[PDB]
Amino acid sequence: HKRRLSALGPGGLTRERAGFEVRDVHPTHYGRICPIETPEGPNIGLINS
DNA sequence: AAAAAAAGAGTTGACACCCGGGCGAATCCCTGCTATAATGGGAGCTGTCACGGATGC
Repeated sequence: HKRRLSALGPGGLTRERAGFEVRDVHPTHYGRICPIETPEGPNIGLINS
């Protein structure tokens, strides 16, 4: 829970304003952001660690 | 074979009292008055579309 990287808050894209590109995984996350730990709820692809 | 009374009613004075209405007293709310010089304002998006409609020359 301490190694979490959220994308919301005061200055972040709202869940309704996320879209499809923000939730998608980018090929630069190799070794910097694990694309396997993410909540399977509505805010998918925004709480990656 | 007869014939009157503890209850059952019915009151009659005799307190005990319990909020109500005043008499106070103690204390709240309003309103105005202060005299050196005061002179234009701080967030907020901005990382969804798409449609469906309202103004303009």
